[PDB]
Parts: sequence; structure tokens; C-alpha cells
Amino acid sequence: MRRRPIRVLSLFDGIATGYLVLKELGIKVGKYVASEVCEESIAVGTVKHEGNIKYVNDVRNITKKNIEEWGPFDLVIGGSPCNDLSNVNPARKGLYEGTGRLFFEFYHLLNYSRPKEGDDRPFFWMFENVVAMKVGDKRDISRFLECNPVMIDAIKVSAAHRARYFWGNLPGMNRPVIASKNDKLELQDCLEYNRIAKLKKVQTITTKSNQLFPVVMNGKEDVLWCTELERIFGFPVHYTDVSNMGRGARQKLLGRSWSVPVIRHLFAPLKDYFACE
Amino acid sequence: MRRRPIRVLSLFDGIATGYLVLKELGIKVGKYVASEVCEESIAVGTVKHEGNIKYVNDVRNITKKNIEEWGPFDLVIGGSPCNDLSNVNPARKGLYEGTGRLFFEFYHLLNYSRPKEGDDRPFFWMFENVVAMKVGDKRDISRFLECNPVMIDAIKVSAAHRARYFWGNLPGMNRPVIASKNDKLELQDCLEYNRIAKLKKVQTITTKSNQLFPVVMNGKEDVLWCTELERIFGFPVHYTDVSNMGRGARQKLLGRSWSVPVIRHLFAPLKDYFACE
Amino acid sequence: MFETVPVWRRQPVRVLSLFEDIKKELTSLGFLESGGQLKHVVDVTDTVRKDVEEWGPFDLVYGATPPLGHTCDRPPSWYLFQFHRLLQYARPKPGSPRPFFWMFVDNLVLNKEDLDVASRFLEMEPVTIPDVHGGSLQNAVRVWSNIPAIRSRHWALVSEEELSLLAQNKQSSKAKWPTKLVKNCFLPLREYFKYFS
Amino acid sequence: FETVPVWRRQPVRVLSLFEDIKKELTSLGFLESGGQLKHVVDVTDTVRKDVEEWGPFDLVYGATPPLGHTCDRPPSWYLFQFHRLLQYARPKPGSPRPFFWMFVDNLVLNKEDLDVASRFLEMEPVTIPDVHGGSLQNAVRVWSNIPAIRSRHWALVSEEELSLLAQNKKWPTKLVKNCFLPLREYFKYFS
Ligand SMILES: Nc1ncnc2c1ncn2[C@@H]1O[C@H](CSCC[C@H](N)C(=O)O)[C@@H](O)[C@H]1O
Ligand SMILES: Nc1ncnc2c1ncn2[C@@H]1O[C@H](CSCC[C@H](N)C(=O)O)[C@@H](O)[C@H]1O
Repeated sequence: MRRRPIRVLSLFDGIATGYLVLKELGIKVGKYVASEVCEESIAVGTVKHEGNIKYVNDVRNITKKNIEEWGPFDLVIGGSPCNDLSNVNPARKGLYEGTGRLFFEFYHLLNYSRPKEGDDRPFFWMFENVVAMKVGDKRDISRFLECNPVMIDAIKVSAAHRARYFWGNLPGMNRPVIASKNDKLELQDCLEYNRIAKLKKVQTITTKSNQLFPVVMNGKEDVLWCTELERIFGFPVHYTDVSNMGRGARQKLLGRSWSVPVIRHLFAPLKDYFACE
Repeated sequence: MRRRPIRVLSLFDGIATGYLVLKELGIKVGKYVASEVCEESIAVGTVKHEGNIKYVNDVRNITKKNIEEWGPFDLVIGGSPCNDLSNVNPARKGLYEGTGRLFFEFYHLLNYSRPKEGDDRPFFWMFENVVAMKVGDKRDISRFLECNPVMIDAIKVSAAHRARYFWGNLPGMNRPVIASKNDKLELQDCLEYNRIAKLKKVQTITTKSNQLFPVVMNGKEDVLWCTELERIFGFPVHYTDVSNMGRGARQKLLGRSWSVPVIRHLFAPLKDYFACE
Repeated sequence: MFETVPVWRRQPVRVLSLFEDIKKELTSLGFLESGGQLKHVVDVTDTVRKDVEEWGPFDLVYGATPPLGHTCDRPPSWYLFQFHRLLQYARPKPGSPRPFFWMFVDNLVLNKEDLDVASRFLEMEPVTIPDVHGGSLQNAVRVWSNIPAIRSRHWALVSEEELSLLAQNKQSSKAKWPTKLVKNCFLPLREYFKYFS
Repeated sequence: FETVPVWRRQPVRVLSLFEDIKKELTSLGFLESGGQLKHVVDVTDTVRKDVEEWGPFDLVYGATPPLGHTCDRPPSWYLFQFHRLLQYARPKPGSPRPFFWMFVDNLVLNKEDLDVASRFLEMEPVTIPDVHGGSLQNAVRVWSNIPAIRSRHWALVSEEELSLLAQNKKWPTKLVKNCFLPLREYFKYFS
């Protein structure tokens, strides 16, 4: 074989974390097809990566013919919505109703993009979701993906808790995570000038607003700025300073994000199968 | 006869435009005392320049003893508020009440800071305000400052109209402005990816939001983004992505700021008078 | 489509029937004989791919949601999603093509939004099989399947309002599965497998 | 400015801004009948050269219109212009000499206008009231470096009683004329 650029199908793409990681690793991307419906999430992916992403809309309007002509794909990634799978949402609707049932669209589209059994080309995939789901949901997801997840917490490579399950077949998914020198492991490393962290790892961040006041500046307590939020999640500073987005919109996007240092741990072994620079 | 770091007094400092320009010119700043009372405007200068600015709150609580202890000063700059001097406002209160009278605080503290007799050390100063003021107030200001202004429109070096009067004694204030080619002289130079400019020069921006829809993206109207505004004024991108500020706060701050390529022009001759890199 | 199979080597059907059991029906049209060539299971939560291979090979995979009125343990879409999962476990690997058929039936249990999910995962829109007497609609089922003549049996005359109201009154009454409606749908298959007289 | 002996006292040279205190200064023997006074009312077009060419001044007086007279200006205009022209007239630091200045307000300055007047004149005002029968009839506030003017203050008068007077209502030059008397130790008395 000869290593060629990678072709990615990103479902529930969000703020294009997947494209960010692959480009940051030095991997060539031939095609990055993203399924995402939030126009603010699409806005940041469109300009931060300058139109290299081919956005599609509802995951549920992608047909088998769509997969055939948009592809072939080498990497199918996705992190379906979580508000109906998370335990400490009292009004959760479970894996089968609400937004939780969107997982099956990933499982459906995965087998569509899966290569034939005569074809033995490299094909990797990865599905992410929350650890705080009922054991019945975690079980059913493994039954459909035909594999068990690996649990990787962002606390080991970032300054915040974020335990998430990771189903997939990526090379070395089970190898131990080790932080880099460039990873900011304590909250103080992610703050702006003249800002003191009371904690050194803050609690799992969600879409919603003394853990709500975890920094003290000039004796007074304060909330975190989005520039600091972007550092906690490992994103480039000002990654979400797009389309006049304010405090609420930027936290919503980052609140449901991937912790990119965890993703670059997962995606790093992928250099060997696809062309780099 | 030896170059020493410049010592600045900046009244109505705003978002530290004066300090930014001086450092960009490679001039060593020994002391930068800024009088400013807008909390978010002070957060910008605090973070973007990492505590090198000494903030001293209201300009009307600065005493003669304050000037002599904080000083001596080599450069005294100021741009007193404009909402009560400009033809824009039907409720305009004139130069003598409202916020227009704040000019006299600059005139007062300028005479305090001016060097004694017998001392002829270099002493530079500059006062800015709007062109769109009744002729009676423009001449009254010229009577107190004892000099006539030069008019510099940012249209010659920026991508927007911004005609402003400049009183002062800076070297080469009357010399013609000629733009660098790093300057972004038309609106299309300052826009993000996949956004088309309708004009080459946008009409002067103020603190508040046809020509209020100067960009078309994907065939539809749209307003300017915060980052696009920052480049129109010559600031670094995300210069105002500070402390959870949204579109409204950021346009308030940049709407009343200086266009920094105009300040770079005015301040540039000062390199030959103070220690530099 | 698959090809005509001559009578001499037409072999007995191997059926995997999920959630509901259609042995009494299939045996009444001569697809089974009294003796088990049909595997029946209703809780597939812990069944995996090899279990389907152990019980198999299968020539027909059947699944159906609980009868109307009988309030289910599961969410209605659960029977659709699980049927799709295990159906994939039983399909012939493309290298060895052979007659393979499948059928999913809904007794007006899936709501409107679950129907698009069903039609999307099974790659066809349902077939309305009604049970009308005296010119009035008594019952109906929705059918997805690849069985050759399955479409033609559709009643375009039955509306979605006529169906949605039918589901209203009969669940309000709160009737077991009316297997007569789907019984004739298996008949185009005896040209592929054995007939037991 | 330590005082002058009676032989060498010269006629005072005064600059009266806005209002004319010529007649008041004659009756005190500061001017002789027949002119050491320059009185301007509209100083809008006055530049430092004009104040310089008009002979060196020893006293710079300025005052706002009377309380009743409906005003041409904003009240702060008389303060700011006084401060500007005062700087033009004061001696250059190389040649110290007797120089005095006085600014007077007849309850025309607003509450906000007072704080900036005291910051620009670097002194808290002096309350010179006109009280007869135990009730306050009129009053003025003055800022000046004339030697004996602060002890002329009336602490009994308060800001409420002053503004109450202002809401209820010629220039009472009678309240300010006596404050110039400490100056006869510097300039000539004309009998
Ligand atoms: N029906 C649908 N089709 C496609 N995307 C959807 C969708 N419903 C929700 N989404 C998107 O799926 C995302 C799930 S959160 C995942 C975010 C992403 N993995 C990241 O790293 O940023 C949300 O951003 C939401 O906008
Ligand atoms: N009383 C006061 N004392 C000190 N600053 C004041 C003030 N009143 C208003 N200001 C500030 O003066 C500024 C005038 S706008 C001038 C901004 C500045 N030249 C720049 O380039 O950013 C405003 O930011 C306002 O916050």
C-alpha cells in the first residue's frame, strides 16, 4: 500500500474538533464531511478551517447513496447528544427517545460506510458519549457497536474532570494516557493575567452556567472567561470568538465539546495509515 | 542627552490604545498612568498589557500633588468623551455641561504636568476629539489649548471613515499621512473567510449599531463581527475578547476608541526622543 | 431478487421470529412440520452476533411490535432498533448469496416520529394491511419486508387519520396480535422452500 | 507677598471680567477719578497676547451675573474662562511680584459646578452672607488668595439654606467690596 490522505465522516461534529486534531497532528485530510445542524457550531468550523469542511445537515437526511458518493471514508467519528443520556438530568428521555435515539443514526451510518468484506482497506471509527448514563444504555450501545468502550478522563491531560466512554477500533485505544509538556494540567495555567485559581482541577463543564466562582481576581471572586474556557478544553485561544458570539453561546458550544488533548491521544496513532507532512 | 524610557500620562485612556501604539513602535515605556473608569475598558488594558499600566480611576480626583508624585511626564495624551459634543446627538449638551466639560480636566492637568520655567526638557502632548462639533466649541477648545488642530481622517490608513481633530505639539503633526501596506485600507481586507464587502470604506462607526449591513455572506446580509471591527480600527484581533464581553460591549469600546494607524502615525516621530529597542 | 429454486431440493425454511412467534401461522401454510426449525426469542438485549450464527443459519427473520392495546415494557422504537441489529447478524455474507428474507410488522404501536426511523432503517416505506368489515376499519398493520409481493397488498384507501384514530380507541379500550393480516404475505416464498402437505 | 512701604506703593492695575467693579474700587481709594482698569465682558476671542499687551495686572477679578438676571451663558463658562485668562495674566515665575485674583459666585453655579470651580481654583469657597433680622437675604461665594478673605466665612450658612435662597430668587457688590481692603498695604491709596 501507499499512505494517502485521510477521509473523515464526522457526525455531530460540533466545533470541528475532529478536523482540528487531524490537522494539528500533521495528517493530510482529503475530505472532511461533517453532519451538524447548529449554525453557530457550523460558523466556527467554516471560518476557523476556511471552508475545508463539507457540511451536511441532519444526520437523519443522510441516505445510503449519500454515503456511497460522499465516500469512501477511512474514519467515521461521532459524539451524539447527551442530555437524554446523562443521569443527573431528571427529565432524561433515555437512549430510545428524545435526542438519545440519535445514537442509532451513528450506528446506522457506520455500517453503511463500513467497507465490504472483500475490501481489506484500513477503516477506523470512534463513538464518544458520557459515563453518567444508566447501565442499560451503556450496555445497549455496546451491543449495537459490538464492542466495549474505553474510559478516558480529561483530568489526566487537562485542568478539568471529563470522564467519557470511547467505543471504536482506533490503534492503541487502550494504551495508557500520558500528558505532554504542552498540556495545561492545572487551572492556574489556563487563566489570564492577575487571576488566581482556587481549585487546581475544576469540575466537569457543561452547557450551563463556590464552584461556579472558581477564580479570585483582586480579592473578589469571579467566573471564568471564555478564553480561559477554551484553554481548559485545550482549544486554541479565541477558537470560538466567531459570529458575535457572547458568553452564553460560547459556553454552550464548548460545554458539549471534546477535550481535544484526549482526542489527539486517540488520533495520534493514525499517522501511520494516512499521508502526513 | 541620553535616551530614557518614556513616561506617559493618558487621560480617558479607554482600551490602552496609547500604550499599545508606543510598544508597537518599539519605544520603552517607563511609566504609563491611565485615568479611566469603565470597568471593561480597564480589564482590556490590564490583561492585554499584563499590569504595566497604572490605573488611577476618575480624572477629577487627580490632584496637583498627584501629577508631581506620579510624574515627571514626557507625554500627556487624552480623548475626552464625545457624546455631548457631536452633531449625532439631538440631546447634545455642548462643551460646558454633560461629559463635554470633561475636556477642561485635560486642559487643567496638562498645565499641571507641563514642565517648569527654565526646564526645557522635551514635553509632548496631544488631545483628540470629533470633527463633528459646533464651530463655537472647536474654537473654545483651541482657545484653552492655545493652538489649532490638524484634521486626520482614518480613511487614508483604515478601512473606515473617522475624521478627528488633533491638538498637540508632537513632532511632524502636520506632515502628510501615508499608509503602510500592512494597513488594511479597504473593508474586504478585514473580513473573515467567505464574506464579501459591499463597500471599500464603511461609514464611521460609533458606540451603537443599508450600511449597517455592510457584508454579504452566502448571498444574505450580515453585520460586522467583533474581530472584523477590531481590524477596521487597526487593533490586534481578539484585542477585546476580554472578560466575557459580547458584541454590545466590544462595539461600545471600539466605537469610541482611536484608529491605531492614525496614532501610530502621530506617535512615530517620538522614537527619536526616547529609549527604544 | 433471488432465483427460482426447483421443488426437488427445496429445503425447509429456517426462521428466526423475534418478539412475536409465528410458528402456528407458518405451520398452517406448510412451511413447518410437527415434531424445531424456528428459533423464537423475545428479549434480545443480551443476544450477540454469534448467538444468531449458533441458532442459524436462517432463511427468514421475523419481528413485530406487541399487539395494539397491550402496553409494552419497551419503548416502541426498541423493537425496531433491535430487529435491525439482529437482522444484520443473520444476513448472508455477500460472498455466499442465497435466498434470504425478512419482515417487520407494526400493529399501530409506533408513533409518527418512530415511523420515519423505521422507514429509514429498513429502507422502504411501510405497507398498510387493513382488516375492514361492513365497510369500516376494524384493525390494521404496517409491514416492512423484502418479500416479493409485499407492496401490492397496500391499501392506499386507508388514511393516516383513519389509522391514528383506530389506534386511539382500541388502546383506550385495552385484543392480541391479528396474524391473519400478514399470513398471506409469506405465500410468495413457497417457490423458494419446501411445502409440507 | 510681604507688604510694601507707603512711599513706594503704585496704583493698582486691575482686570475686571464679566462684571465691572470700577466704581466699588474708586470708593476704597484704589483708583483715582479720571484709567488703571480694563473691563471685558465677552472674553471668547481673548488670547494670551491680549492679556499680555493690556498692561501687567495686579488684580484679576471675575464674577458670574447676578442671581436674578437670566443668564447668557452656562454658569461654568464664567469659571473656565476666568481660569484661562487668569493664567495669562499671572507673572512669569522669574519675576515674583504682588499678584491677586478673585472669582465670585452669586449662587449661580450649580452643585456640580461648585466642585469643579474649587478644583480649578484649588480652594474651598467663602460664604459671604447678607443676613438681617436673623434671616438670610442674600449671599455670595468667592474664591481668592487675597490675604484676609477666608475668615470672612460664615459657617452658620449651609448648602440647603443657600440653595433655598437660590430657588426663592443687581449684583450685591456690597458683600465683596470689603474683601479688597487687605490690598491697600500693597497699592496706592487715593484720597
Ligand atoms: N439531528 C442532528 N443532526 C446532526 N447534528 C446534530 C443533530 N442534533 C444535534 N446535533 C449536534 O450534535 C452535537 C453533539 S455534542 C458533540 C460536539 C462535538 N463532538 C465537539 O467536539 O464539539 C451538538 O453540537 C449538536 O449541535
Ligand atoms: N470622568 C472620567 N474619568 C476618567 N475617564 C472617563 C471619565 N468619563 C469617561 N471616561 C472614559 O474616557 C473614554 C473616552 S473615549 C476615548 C477612548 C480612548 N481614546 C481609546 O482609544 O480607547 C471612555 O472610555 C470613558 O470610559
